[PDB]
Amino acid sequence: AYYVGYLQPRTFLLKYNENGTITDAVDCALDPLSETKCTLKSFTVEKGIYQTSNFRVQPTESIVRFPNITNLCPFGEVFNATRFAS
Amino acid sequence: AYTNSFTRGVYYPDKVFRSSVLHS
Amino acid sequence: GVLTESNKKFLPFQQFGRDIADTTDAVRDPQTLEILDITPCSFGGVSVI
Ligand SMILES: *[C@@H]1O[C@H](CO)[C@@H](O)[C@H](O)[C@H]1NC(C)=O
Ligand SMILES: *[C@@H]1O[C@H](CO)[C@@H](O)[C@H](O)[C@H]1NC(C)=O
Repeated sequence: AYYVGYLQPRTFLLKYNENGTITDAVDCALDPLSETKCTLKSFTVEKGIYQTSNFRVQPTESIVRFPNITNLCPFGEVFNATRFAS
Repeated sequence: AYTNSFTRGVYYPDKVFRSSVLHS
Repeated sequence: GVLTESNKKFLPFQQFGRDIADTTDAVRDPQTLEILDITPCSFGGVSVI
């Protein structure tokens, strides 16, 4: 029996111990508390309100518009004419 | 079968020593 | 800088260290493989009285 997981491009905050080893880590896009810890760059948060990021609505599609009619052009009478010159 | 990986999967991203430093 | 016999211990895979803002505070020599610490030599201002 073995377990298989996957890796994605996330961001982590690591707490290095005095001896140099890693003793605790915090994911940065797991919970709003995680974003608060990332922005504060600390593992503990006190009471209050903190701005962590910004919310932007992204565009959905694109539209292009132009004059209603198209001025039509004599190619129909230049190509399909009765007679041409020599 | 499925299982929840609680907090595993953390390593040393670089070969630089650090001590008592909070690094992102 | 001025080199000194470092007291902190390195895991067998690092090469140097830093504390804040890429300030290299330690290094290991490539030949003796001994962990040394780096600190700048003294500097300061001058005043006339
Ligand atoms: C750091 O390592 C030393 C030597 O093994 C040990 O005595 C000390 O307890 C360690 N410190 C921590 C916080 O683990
Ligand atoms: C380099 O060679 C010297 C002797 O030639 C030896 O004392 C030293 O341990 C060696 N260091 C490495 C990193 O190979």
